[PDB]
Amino acid sequence: LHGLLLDQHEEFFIKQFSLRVEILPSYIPVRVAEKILFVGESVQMFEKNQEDTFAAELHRLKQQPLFSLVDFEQVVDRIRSTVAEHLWKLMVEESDLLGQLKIIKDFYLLGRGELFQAFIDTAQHMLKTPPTAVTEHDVNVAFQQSAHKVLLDDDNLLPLLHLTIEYHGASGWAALGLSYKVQWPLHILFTPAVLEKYNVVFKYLLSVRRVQAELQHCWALQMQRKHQTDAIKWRLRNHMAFLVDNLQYYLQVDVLESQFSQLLHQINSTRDFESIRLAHDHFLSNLLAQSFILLKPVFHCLNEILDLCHSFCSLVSQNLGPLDERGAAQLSILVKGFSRQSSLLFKILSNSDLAQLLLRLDYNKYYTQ
Amino acid sequence: KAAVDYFFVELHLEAHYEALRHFLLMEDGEFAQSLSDLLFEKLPGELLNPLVLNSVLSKALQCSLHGDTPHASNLSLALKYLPEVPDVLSCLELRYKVDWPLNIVITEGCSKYSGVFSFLLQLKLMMWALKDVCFHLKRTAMAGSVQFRQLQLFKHEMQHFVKVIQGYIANQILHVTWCEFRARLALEEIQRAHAEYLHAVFRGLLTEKAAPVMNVIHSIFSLVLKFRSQLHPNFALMQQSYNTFKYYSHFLFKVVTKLVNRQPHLEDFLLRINFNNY
Amino acid sequence: REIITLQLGQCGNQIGFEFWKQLCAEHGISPEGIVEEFTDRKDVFFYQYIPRAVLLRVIHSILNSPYAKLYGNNWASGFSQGEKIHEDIFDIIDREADGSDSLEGFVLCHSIAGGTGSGLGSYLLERLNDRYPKKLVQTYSVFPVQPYNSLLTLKRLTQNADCVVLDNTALNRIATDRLHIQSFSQINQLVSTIMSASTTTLRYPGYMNNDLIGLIASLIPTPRLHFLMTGYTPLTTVLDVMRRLLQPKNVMVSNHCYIAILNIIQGEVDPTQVHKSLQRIRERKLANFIPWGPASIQVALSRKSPYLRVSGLMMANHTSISSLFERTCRQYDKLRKREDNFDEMDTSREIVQQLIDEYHAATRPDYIS
Amino acid sequence: REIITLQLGQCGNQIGFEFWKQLCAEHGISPEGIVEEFTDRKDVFFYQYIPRAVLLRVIHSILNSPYAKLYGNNWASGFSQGEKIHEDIFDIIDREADGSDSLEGFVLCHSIAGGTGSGLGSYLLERLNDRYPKKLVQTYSVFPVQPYNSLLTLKRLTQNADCVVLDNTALNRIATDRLHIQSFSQINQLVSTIMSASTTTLRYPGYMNNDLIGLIASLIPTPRLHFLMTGYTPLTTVLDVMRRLLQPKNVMVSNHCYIAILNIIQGEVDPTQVHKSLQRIRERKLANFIPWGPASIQVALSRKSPYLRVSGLMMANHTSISSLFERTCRQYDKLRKREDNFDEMDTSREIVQQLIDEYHAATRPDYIS
Repeated sequence: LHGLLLDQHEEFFIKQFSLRVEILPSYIPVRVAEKILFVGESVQMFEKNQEDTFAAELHRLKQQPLFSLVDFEQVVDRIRSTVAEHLWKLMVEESDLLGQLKIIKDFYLLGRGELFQAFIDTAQHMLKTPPTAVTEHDVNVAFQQSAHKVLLDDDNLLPLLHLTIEYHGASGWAALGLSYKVQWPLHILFTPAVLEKYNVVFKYLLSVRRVQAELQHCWALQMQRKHQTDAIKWRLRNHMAFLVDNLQYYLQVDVLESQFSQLLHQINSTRDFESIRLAHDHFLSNLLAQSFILLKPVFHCLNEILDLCHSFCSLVSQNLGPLDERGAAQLSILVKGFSRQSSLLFKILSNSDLAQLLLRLDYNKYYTQ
Repeated sequence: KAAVDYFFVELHLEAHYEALRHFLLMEDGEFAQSLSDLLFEKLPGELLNPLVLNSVLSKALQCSLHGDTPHASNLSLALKYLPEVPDVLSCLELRYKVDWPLNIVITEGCSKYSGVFSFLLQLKLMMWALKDVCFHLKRTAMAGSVQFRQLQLFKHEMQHFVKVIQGYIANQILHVTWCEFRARLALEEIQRAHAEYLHAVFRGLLTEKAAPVMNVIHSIFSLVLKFRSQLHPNFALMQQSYNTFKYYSHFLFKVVTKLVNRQPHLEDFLLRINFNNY
Repeated sequence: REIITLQLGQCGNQIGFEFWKQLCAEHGISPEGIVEEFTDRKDVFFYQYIPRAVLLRVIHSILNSPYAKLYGNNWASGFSQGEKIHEDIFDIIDREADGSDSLEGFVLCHSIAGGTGSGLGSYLLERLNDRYPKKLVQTYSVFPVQPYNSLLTLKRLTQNADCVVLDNTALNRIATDRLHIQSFSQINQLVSTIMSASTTTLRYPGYMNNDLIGLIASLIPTPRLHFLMTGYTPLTTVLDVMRRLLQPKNVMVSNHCYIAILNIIQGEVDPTQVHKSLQRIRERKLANFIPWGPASIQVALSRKSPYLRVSGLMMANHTSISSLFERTCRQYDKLRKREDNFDEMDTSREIVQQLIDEYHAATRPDYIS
Repeated sequence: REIITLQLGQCGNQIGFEFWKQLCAEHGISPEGIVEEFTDRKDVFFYQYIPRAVLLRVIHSILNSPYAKLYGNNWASGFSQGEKIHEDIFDIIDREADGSDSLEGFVLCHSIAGGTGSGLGSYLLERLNDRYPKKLVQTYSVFPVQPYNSLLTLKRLTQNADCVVLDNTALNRIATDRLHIQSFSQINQLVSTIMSASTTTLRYPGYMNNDLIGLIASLIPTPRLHFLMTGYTPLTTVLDVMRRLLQPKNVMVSNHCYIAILNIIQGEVDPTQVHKSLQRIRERKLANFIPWGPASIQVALSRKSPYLRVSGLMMANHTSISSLFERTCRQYDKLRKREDNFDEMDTSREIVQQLIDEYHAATRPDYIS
């Protein structure tokens, strides 16, 4: 109830605080020990009638001539549920979490994708080169030129977004990232741990966005190039590389807008705050699990498909004539690997892939593969 | 709460701030345009005794059309150096004065106004001397030839650079830095809030951090003064001067750009100096 | 990335105004082109508010409406006029292009049957490909001496317009059965609904589909197969709306199989059960597909205008659309044997023969080569 | 520094009257020239209140107005009458000149549409350069045998007046559109508004531009290119004002680029965003400037009359003003072939054709030399 621990010899089992197990009593279960560690830190960080009455309860236990654990919890859990109810009141109503989560979904998870296709359109040449000590500022301006380019005018939450360049510990895109200076109230909900797994999603989701925006520009040229019996192999490969990518870019609006719609529903349901720290935590773990980022085999096979399109799209853009000067000689290289990589993936999916493989197999084309 | 309230509703702390700005920071026109205009009419032993400079102020306040209040007094127009003898420097201070219950808040060091003042006055020396050559050439008008029209285009090309650097100052040190500290106030805080309002010296390019940006300004201001000396017997002597002006200005645009990577205040400068050019 | 819209002919200028009064109503835009108080990205169609329109007798009818501040009959006759006002209109078009930041496409509304459309619409498509070569030109053309104007125009739309047909016969039919009208002023109400929902995903910030390329590239695989069809069901779950799309009783049309499907949902349906709906559709096998190439069925979500319940629009690429061409070209041959060079109308019949051939050959297991 | 006005012809005496009404309304000055009870320096225009007016038929009705206590058709005939009263009228000017402390300029309100004042305007400017060579003169001329009287006064205005054009044609377009008049006293309501706000920085003290030479010296680059146009948007933040000013729908005028702009804001708007609006105008590239010298746009703030909402004035020097002259002089050549020496009309046509050459030469990247 006072957030401080009166101790100068490391006696009590608590020593940003932590918990102690090598000194914790025997008959006390760890479950209530965790409950104690939370009910206090929620006061020390936080800096009426809900204060004195509990003091009478604790004092009452001191009169009991026999330590009854079955009662020790009925006083702890009420204290726990009261501060949790009091904390949820602030973490949602006073300090609006919905507005803040709405910011994270837009920028971290590419929710506002329309801002990034312009930022990619501008800050492109300055990242294919290896990174140096100056590129960190060369992009923060381009990102700032972007938000104004989409008529988004808001001096709030604009300087809070600072792109980072992991330099000196190599293509520039591989080190790109976005950090977020969190405010004071949500400092407990968004630790450097949870705010890091978010970044990994932004790294991957941007890549698929980069290759897709790149790939379709080539289509904007093939159709444009309407005025060779072998040049037609391009679109017969482009569309193959398109459907696998575009629909892979689906299941994303239906894993984000579906997992998110649960995370927001678990919030407005439980008056308790302890659920939010777990509902949000499970929401994050699902994205790493559903989006196949943790599944190594698929993530190490589709990755080959990613950089594969970079080569093909460049091949069509690096010229304006038919594929004769060893381009066709380079063209048939990838199809022997791509189509091999294509059906290689097919055996992998044959829990969560059911939502994905269904879309690619709508016409049973891979069934003929 | 009763201590702070005692200051506003009884001793007019809100008035003193919005009054010293009228006089020191030269916000009130028809006063700087009348003080600087008088002093610049003269230019040694003259213009230094308390009979002219201690009296030019009492002649200036009459042409202010704003003031002549108990606040308007206590404008000691003193000096801090004895000049011996084309440059852009004329050292002269202008110190406000207060009494006991207000002296404890407005620090005797917050001396820094005198730091930002001598710059702002130096700026007026351009818009008057440059106005002179614009007015000195008017009486020359029959005399229409390539040597004439090509000459006047230099003034329009040099004036615009001063009329844009001034428009910057009239935006940072008088309006946006005044938006803060006016909607910020509404006893210890008054000391720090004031120490944060003036600390006007950061957006004013007077800080030693961005000092190289200020050093280049003198090269610009100096060449305009030389342009005033040659009020077409020596046209080519002036043609070389303008070409030096176009080089230094073209060098400023690069030194400010290189200093963007390392200050959001300077960001608005490049948008001012550069607009549809490089 | 903005889209400049052009409107030609009486039918084109009429549908556009009804498309404009519909669009500005979905937003908080007063008829005086001023925002009313009362997130919705409005930059794609409006310039900072003015719509990026170029309208080309009926103009008087538009300026008499309270929306005033919003801004012969032979094929040979229409074309001759075009070359005479060649320079006059392009300065109107060019100045709008330079005014836009990054112009992307060209929406055109015109009717092949309409004389002015059959004369002036055809001329622009050749000039538009000449001046600006890297800009897509998509048209909302609408099928109805009458066969002549139609086939001569189709000769241009198959090589110039890289991308939707609206048949008045089916529209007049739908008017009787489910609307019970019997005029032009009533059927246009439903026309505006199609064009509006066609560009829903662009006017609201989403995850993908943030450009006109984001919709068309998945539909058109080859420069020849570039004809689409629309379907508007509501005249409630996600599985409910799809079963009404595939019924030919609502598609405005009069072996055969599709190429790719794009589904647009404007409701607030739970996005979790959409993957359940697709599974039952593949089980029922309600639509036939192509076996040669990989294709999939797509679906997208958006938000209805709040200032104005589930709607639905589908984009279909069917080979049955070739029959409508045959009917027209059949009547063309009928008038050819009954009645300066008379040669241009001869080559036009030959080039459209390739188009109908490409679709009839597309429904074979050996469409390639 | 005091300013004095002169009003000639029927037009100048009319708009100057309403100019005196609106200005007298800004300050707490009763119609009877007496201050009522109810900061603003009222000494530049008023002299202890007495306005420094000089009025040269309608004058009878002017004294019949409640503001009484506030004080042929050819060009050569208008020039002759000015010579017959050379000394008689001039005494009023002199006695008002040195009786004033320090004269700064001479505001001239007159019309050039064939009136006796139009010639009367030509004469005064010749003598104003004769007697006082150190006194600026500004004139708010207004544009419509009418070609004759118009082109002649242009010969004097280009070498005497060191500095605002207003064409009735572009004014009436504003009248029918946003006031719906379908009169003379109706359009001048807006005209007086332009002049009133034109001297907002003079009657109210500010930091920059505290004198009539403070406004003109920046815009006019050479004594020849000395023509200005105006803009007045309120008929809401800073980005709303400047964007509505640059539109050709608001300009009071019937390649091409700007030389200098001046925007006067009269509201209490938040000055923190004035730099942001400057960024968005640059990036969208909504206006085009000269290529040779660095040309910018300047803005200054002031305060409205507290007795009487965000207003704004736009002052510009656009080389498109050359087109207006071409409309005039073209009519002259047509009237030159259709109808004591007729030699003055020659040099007049000669000198303006030098000016029309001077504008067209300013738009080239090599205007120097």
